[PDB]
Amino acid sequence: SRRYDSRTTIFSPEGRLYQVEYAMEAIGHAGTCLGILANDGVLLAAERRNIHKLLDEVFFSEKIYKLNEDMACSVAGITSDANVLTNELRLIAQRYLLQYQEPIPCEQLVTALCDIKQAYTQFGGKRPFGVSLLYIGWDKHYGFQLYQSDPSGNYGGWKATCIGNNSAAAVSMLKQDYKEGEMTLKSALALAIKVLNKTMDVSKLSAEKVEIATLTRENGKTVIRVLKQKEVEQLIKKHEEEEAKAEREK
Amino acid sequence: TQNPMVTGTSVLGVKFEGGVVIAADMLGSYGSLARFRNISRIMRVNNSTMLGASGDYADFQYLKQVLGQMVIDEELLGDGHSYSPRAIHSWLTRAMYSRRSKMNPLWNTMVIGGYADGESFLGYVDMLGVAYEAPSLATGYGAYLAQPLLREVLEKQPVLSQTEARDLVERCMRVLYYRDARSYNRFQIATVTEKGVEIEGPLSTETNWDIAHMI
Amino acid sequence: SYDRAITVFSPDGHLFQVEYAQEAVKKGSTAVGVRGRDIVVLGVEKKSVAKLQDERTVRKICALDDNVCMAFAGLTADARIVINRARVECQSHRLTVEDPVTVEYITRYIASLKQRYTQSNGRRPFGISALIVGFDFDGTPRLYQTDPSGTYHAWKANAIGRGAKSVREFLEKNYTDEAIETDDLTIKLVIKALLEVVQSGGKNIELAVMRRDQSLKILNPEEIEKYVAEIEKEKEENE
Amino acid sequence: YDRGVNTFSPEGRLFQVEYAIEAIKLGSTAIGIQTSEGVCLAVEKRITSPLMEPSSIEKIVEIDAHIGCAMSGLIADAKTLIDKARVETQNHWFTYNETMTVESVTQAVSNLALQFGEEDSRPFGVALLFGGVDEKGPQLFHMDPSGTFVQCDARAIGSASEGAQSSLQEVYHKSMTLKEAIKSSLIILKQVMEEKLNATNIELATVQPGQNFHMFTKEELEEVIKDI
Amino acid sequence: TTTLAFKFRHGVIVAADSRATAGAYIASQTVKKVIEINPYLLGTMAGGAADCSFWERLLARQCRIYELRNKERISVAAASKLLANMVYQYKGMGLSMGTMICGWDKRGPGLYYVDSEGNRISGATFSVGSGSVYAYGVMDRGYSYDLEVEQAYDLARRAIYQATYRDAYSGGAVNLYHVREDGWIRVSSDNVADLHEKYSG
Amino acid sequence: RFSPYVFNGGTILAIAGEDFAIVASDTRLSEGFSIHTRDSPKCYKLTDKTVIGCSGFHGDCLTLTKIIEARLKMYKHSNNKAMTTGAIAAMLSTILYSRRFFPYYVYNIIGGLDEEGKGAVYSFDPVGSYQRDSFKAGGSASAMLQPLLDNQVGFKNMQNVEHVPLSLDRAMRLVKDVFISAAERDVYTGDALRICIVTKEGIREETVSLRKD
Amino acid sequence: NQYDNDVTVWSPQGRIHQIEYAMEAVKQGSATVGLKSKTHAVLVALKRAQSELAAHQKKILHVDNHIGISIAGLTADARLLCNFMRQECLDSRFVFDRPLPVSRLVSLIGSKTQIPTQRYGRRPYGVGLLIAGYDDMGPHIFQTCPSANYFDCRAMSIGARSQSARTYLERHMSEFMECNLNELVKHGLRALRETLPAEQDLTTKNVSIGIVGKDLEFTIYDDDDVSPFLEGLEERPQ
Amino acid sequence: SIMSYNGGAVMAMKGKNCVAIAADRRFGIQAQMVTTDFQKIFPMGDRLYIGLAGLATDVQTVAQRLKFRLNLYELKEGRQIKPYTLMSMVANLLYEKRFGPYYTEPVIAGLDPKTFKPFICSLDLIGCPMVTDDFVVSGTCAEQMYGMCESLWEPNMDPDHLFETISQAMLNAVDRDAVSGMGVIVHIIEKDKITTRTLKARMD
Amino acid sequence: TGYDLSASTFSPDGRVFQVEYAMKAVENSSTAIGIRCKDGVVFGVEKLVLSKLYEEGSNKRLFNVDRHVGMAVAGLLADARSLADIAREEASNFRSNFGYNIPLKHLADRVAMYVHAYTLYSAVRPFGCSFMLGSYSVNDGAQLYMIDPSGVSYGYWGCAIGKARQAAKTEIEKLQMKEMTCRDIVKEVAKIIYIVHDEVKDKAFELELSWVGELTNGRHEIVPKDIREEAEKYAKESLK
Repeated sequence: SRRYDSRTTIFSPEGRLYQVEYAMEAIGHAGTCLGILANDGVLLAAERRNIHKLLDEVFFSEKIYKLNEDMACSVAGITSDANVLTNELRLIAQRYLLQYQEPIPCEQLVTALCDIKQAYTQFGGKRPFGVSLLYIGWDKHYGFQLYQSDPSGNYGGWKATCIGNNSAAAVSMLKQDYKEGEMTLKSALALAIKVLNKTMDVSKLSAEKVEIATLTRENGKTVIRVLKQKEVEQLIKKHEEEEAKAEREK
Repeated sequence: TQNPMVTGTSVLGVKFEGGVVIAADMLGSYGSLARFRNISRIMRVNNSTMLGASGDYADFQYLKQVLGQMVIDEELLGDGHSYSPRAIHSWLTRAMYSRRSKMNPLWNTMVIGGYADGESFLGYVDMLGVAYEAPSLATGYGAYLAQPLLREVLEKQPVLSQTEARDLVERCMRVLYYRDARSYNRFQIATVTEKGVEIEGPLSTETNWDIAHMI
Repeated sequence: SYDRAITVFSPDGHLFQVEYAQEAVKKGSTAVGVRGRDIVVLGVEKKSVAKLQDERTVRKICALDDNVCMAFAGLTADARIVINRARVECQSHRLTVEDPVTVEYITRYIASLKQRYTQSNGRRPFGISALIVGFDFDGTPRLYQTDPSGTYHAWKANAIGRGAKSVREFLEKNYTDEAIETDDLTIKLVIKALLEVVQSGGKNIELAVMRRDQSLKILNPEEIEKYVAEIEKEKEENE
Repeated sequence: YDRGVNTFSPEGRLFQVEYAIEAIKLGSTAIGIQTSEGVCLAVEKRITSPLMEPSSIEKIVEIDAHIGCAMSGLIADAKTLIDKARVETQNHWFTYNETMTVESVTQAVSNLALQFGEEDSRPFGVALLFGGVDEKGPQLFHMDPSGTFVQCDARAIGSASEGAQSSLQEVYHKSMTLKEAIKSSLIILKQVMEEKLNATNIELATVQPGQNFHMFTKEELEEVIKDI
Repeated sequence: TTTLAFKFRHGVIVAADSRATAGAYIASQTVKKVIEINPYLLGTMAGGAADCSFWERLLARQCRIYELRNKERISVAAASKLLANMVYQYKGMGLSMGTMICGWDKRGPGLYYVDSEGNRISGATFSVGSGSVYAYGVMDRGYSYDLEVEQAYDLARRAIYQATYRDAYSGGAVNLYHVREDGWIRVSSDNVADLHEKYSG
Repeated sequence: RFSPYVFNGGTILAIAGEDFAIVASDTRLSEGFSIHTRDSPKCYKLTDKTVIGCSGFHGDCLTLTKIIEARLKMYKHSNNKAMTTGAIAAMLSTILYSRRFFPYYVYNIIGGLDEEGKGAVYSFDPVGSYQRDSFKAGGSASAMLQPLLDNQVGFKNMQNVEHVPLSLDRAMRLVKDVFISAAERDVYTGDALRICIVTKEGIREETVSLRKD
Repeated sequence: NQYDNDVTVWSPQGRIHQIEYAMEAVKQGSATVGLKSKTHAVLVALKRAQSELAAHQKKILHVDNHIGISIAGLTADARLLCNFMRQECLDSRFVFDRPLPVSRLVSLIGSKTQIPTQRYGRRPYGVGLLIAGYDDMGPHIFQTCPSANYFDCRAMSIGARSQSARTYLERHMSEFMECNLNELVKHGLRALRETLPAEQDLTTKNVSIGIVGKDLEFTIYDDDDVSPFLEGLEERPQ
Repeated sequence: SIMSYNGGAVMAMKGKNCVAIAADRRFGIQAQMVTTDFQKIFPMGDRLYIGLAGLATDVQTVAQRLKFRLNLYELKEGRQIKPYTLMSMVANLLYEKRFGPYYTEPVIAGLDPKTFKPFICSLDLIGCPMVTDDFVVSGTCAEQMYGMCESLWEPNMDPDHLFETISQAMLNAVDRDAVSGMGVIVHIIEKDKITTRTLKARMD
Repeated sequence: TGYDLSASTFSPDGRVFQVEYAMKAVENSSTAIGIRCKDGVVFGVEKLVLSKLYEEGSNKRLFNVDRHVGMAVAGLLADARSLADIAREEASNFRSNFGYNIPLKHLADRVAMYVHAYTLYSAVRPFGCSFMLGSYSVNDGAQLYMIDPSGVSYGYWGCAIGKARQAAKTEIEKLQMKEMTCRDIVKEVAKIIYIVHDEVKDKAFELELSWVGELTNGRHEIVPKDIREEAEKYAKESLK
């Protein structure tokens, strides 16, 4: 019985631990999600993977999950492990609301989940979750926020982050084109279509290959809007009109 | 047991020179009704000890079951050891006290007779866990009626023969037939000696009714 | 219930999982702390900023009470659950014995939490070290540290993390009595110490002072720019 | 490749009980001497750094008013056994209204020392000395990671154990006094430690029949050093 | 049963009687109702004699474990708070306990009052028992913060004497302690029949 | 319905001396209006220097005695010496309190010698509070015996009477007389008087007859 | 060898090695010898020490007024069964109010120690109990083993270098059922001088004798009261 | 009794293509008011309300456990809840405390979301649902409210006359009750808008 | 290899070796035979005298389960009396629940399922014992069952377990047990265990016999001394 155990919890003699680094190796492939904010609003741009010609395209989204009444998350990695984490922090926000009668701040929802995710890396003799995921949202203490989780269990606030297959190619270009607090939610939409033009090897940016959802603050609404496939392609060609002018004039 | 349904009545017991004699009737009452008229209220434990009981009869069949197993499993060890009568008296005392402490008693009152290693043994066991030893015992209304007849012989004459004791029990069983509404004219006498345990059959008494012609 | 002995003895008497965890500490970022006679000063280095992230979510100096600060190194996932269990204990002390928690008491809670956790079934040990700094009642400033095996241990100056042997060898040739003369003079010891480490040329350092009556006070990168100017200016003229 | 934690040797002893005996050869050395006048009991500190505060570490710690202790090997898991010994003496005082003797403290700890397994996880890597004065006079005991305790007269425990035990059999006799048993132990510690002996590298504690457990400090300690 | 305690400039004075009854029958005349927790703490016995004897012996166990771990003595505020929490777990089950906790502390004198119901209050004067209301009347007249030592001895001694005179369940002898800086000191123990000849003339 | 208690009577008496301790009790077991036996003492020998008396509900007196005799063996197997008299009294206070919410209906008096060879008497309540006294009387006739020993032993309420300590000889006839007065007016006080005397050399016993109503 | 790691795994020959390795632990402890007459049961032990200033490790323990044992093996497992041993004697005395019979005690030990020899990750108890006591049938000498197989015997010896002690007992056991306590003991003392090197034997500080007797409660003799028994022995022939 | 410890009254009434709900405003303890703005009608999505009456603890407790289970329903599924489905949800919630029951009696009123059809029902304190077509009432002054609605209800009523009927039903029945009053709030919902009015009642 | 460590793994040809290894431990125990007569069952165990120091009557390989049921074992003795405890405990729960003495077709069924339950898991090992059960009833006659370490039970007119198993049951079928009463059987049980275990391997040995039937009034007990001395008088007539 101790001959069949795989010991998914112990250290390695070099100090690190192997089991989550293999999971953070699997988080490299299989998906692309990114977020950006500088002003009123925050967006999630995700790239669809299964683009086969026989699917129904239902459930209002594919990788976007509405968590609270005023925050949502984009996910990446093992999709079966993703569904269990989503409906786990979905009722953390409700048992907060049951206890305090107030919507949950966006930061301490992330810390609650990342303590559950950390415990599997630490005891129990258990496979960890191969899931990293973003967080957008709004609260009255700091406004629009943007977070990133890791399978190790540590989080962080950000302004622009991708966890794609060429995420390191995207982050090196995000910190070449930005402005702190002045990118409104049209330049951010224009910058989002430019970044995933690069990191997607499939060229020409088919409007069904991506998903974009925005979170804008209306007075007592905090409207989370998954924008439809009729206004994506006009935003695609708007990138395509200026790039022919910017190349030829240089 | 909260309420005793089918009950017994008084049980007698007295030592003599080399053995103990115990008698009790063969009736199980139910309130004021005599339903079961052929039950036996004396159990012969293995060879040198012997038990009778009063109180609730369904609880007596339970202890008849448990003590029956504690003797069977010992004798197939081949140890050369058996339980003395006071070892059973010590066991049965702990069984009463550990069960009233859970507020769920056994509605019984038991008399343990025994003859081991040349000497007689006679022990009392109460429902509440009160236990002692005496050269003569009686339960129920026998503590009021037959018990004074036992002590006045034993204080004037400390030791008794076997024939004197068996005569003296049958006089006390006659008294309980007259002055007790829960008695019955059919009893049995059990006796330990060095030879073993012997239980006699359904004996009967001889009553006198000559004062009924006195107006 | 996963019942398996993780930490076992070696054939020469070591605990391998304990000393493997001490190498996870040996590649976390450097944290340095000294104490003055009136104001303590501790400050991490190697902030490693990427200018696209929130600067407050990456902090490693946190407070357990008003009087007790805490810095750490190692892996940050196991750190912030030791902190959240220590915040509960130092709060439940106030429901008991009425005075606030002494700085020595809270390190015995952390080290005993960290030891018995290298003793249980099916648990790898923690991979962090700590610096607990506090000025207790009657105004006695002192500090401690915590080995991952769970040995609490007081100091006058210390440094953990990646590049801790060079900094500790730097402080022994540098910790005089007059180096803790002024409050602005003890800070010039720390900024000279972390500059003698992984580079951190005023852009990767974050000191945090405590003047024995306030809370923690992070100076923004303007006085650190002011201090690193004069720390080099004295080195500019003497040599 | 991997045995359990509960496996006998072909030679028959165990593995990890025998491994824990090797672990106490890395701790600091410690010397205790039983004398009819009282029990003296000393240790070194093994100061690593000049910046280290010296008094924060300790090896002598008391269990009761009349029982002291001394630890070696690992230190972090010694604090578990000390706390079990403190609670055990208070439960004995609570129910019997007297002081638990020095021997019956030790077997209360030694029954705890071998209880690891895979139900209800490793042996303790410490070694202890117990100095105390019960009603049979002054006593001195020494337990093991294996759970074996025996009364000694002059026991030396630590990394310099067998070097000190040879030099301790030649100076001890049954009619010592406490003033010279203290001086006899510091000569042995002066030979075996690395650094030079001063009032900070070591500490002592004695228990007498008259007074309670007393631990020396840096004022009354260095008179024995200068008059060594 | 009558106990009292009051603090003043020179420490705390504790006094009690010694009669323990059983219905109308008197069990004993020599019951020491001020038990000695430590060399630096004192506790009284009021209500259930066995319940005050147990839980304050159990407190003395707990304060000793605190001293070995922390290397200083416990405060008077912390000691009563431990006793208030242990008793609360048996609330409603029928414990009788009305003790008081006395002792010098780092903040000066300490005098707290702990009930079996969960009351934990501070104060300057207290009087607990069946004849406690007889003790309050004479004690409120002669109380001052600036009493002398020999004057405060006479106040607490005569105050018990008036309570045993009216109450039927109070009597025996008058025990008297004094909590000082270093620790408590036993003052005296006078019989009431000797005080009757003293206080008459 | 089923009441778990009954009163079996009994009366015990202990006197602490200068180098002795005398413990006496009657030998009658009886509940209700009847008599169970005329021979059932209460003198229980714990050690050679400690005798306990147990009066009250007899089913609890049988149980409590056997609990104590086990724990005296557990002390010796764990401490290599017998218990002293003061250690027994501190132990039994915890045993009685352990069933605080379903108590024993037992009155207990422990007599015996201390470490210095002096008498010691510890009297208990059914919950487990105690103190050390010179003489106590427990049981049914405790209201009759306690005022008499205040006059004779305590020398109370007397004037111009010298204070001589009680000898062994005076304490024997003082005990024998006070049960004869108690057997007249109490219906529970029995027939034989078992007197156990603890000295520095062992335990002597003596049985004195009474009236047998 | 892969068949030599856990108690569960059988060998291809049918011999579990983890039981056989616990037999090596009882061969490491010092020797002790038990024997009986018609009316007495005597067990004699041989103490060891580490240095000349440390005390000697005692081996003979008092279980009840009519039962005593002698240990060989690691002492922490011995106290784990001894506390079980005391507990099973006094609760039978609590319930039945009688001394528990010796042959019925050991059957509880054999059931107690057989359980960890069949589970997973459970060691056997390495201990070597020799048991001497009284039933109503007179004296009894029993031995146990870590294989949970107890033996009824009339004279045995276990510990390090015990085979030489058994050869002495086989050629003298015709005399044991007659003699009184005086030369019954110094028959057993002549067994312990057989199991020693040829220079030191019995210097009144390494030997302990226990007797349970037909009118005698079980009594342990240590290092001062041994001296009446230990005198009267001849010199070792050489 | 227990229901009369705080008082309360909730009425719902069905109209043509609309449904109105009304309740009182008093919060008090057995004789004594405390405040006159105690909420007893809670929103459960658009065009669907619930009214609670009974013990003032369980009014605030059940309305938070029910909101807890409702948000998890409308996020696990992609739609709003039907009016009939919520009736089965509340009846599950009360019946779990079969022997520890909440002392409240809910009243549910709302429009069906797809085909805009009204719906009213009421439940006892252990969850026996009863759907009607005219009116449901709950609270302490129940018998006064039956004399109003049996004499004033009409089958097909525009939202103007529906408001006038439920106002005169509440202002006269609550005025006859002692422990209910201090103001009446009236919600009247329909498929296009929603209307909340407060009536001028006796503060007596 | 590696297919024979746990009892939870089949071989690549489909058999469990941990059961077969535990069967091999039975052929180091000596010999226990038992045959049933016309009106009873007679057990027989030849018992090795290992050394002179042991006592006559030690460590009996022949148990007593119920008042009428007997057990004779061969294997690892610590596991033998462990099975004897649960079989003794199983017969107690039958009487306490169903009121009467347990029959043998049910008793050997309940024990063998308990033995079978340790050949399924990696957490436990199989038992190292084979044993026999025999009894007599007035409504059922005599019964004789036998249980291997795998958990398989059958009925027998006579069986044998130990080292020389085939060499013992060779001579059992020479007898005619269908008609003999259990008096002539006792001489014939002892004779066939004298021709086995030559004096080369063993120095001396001990006869141990058992006995049940209506001549014993249904109770199980040992033979008297005088009857087994007749069988030991019937010892040295097998040299012709």
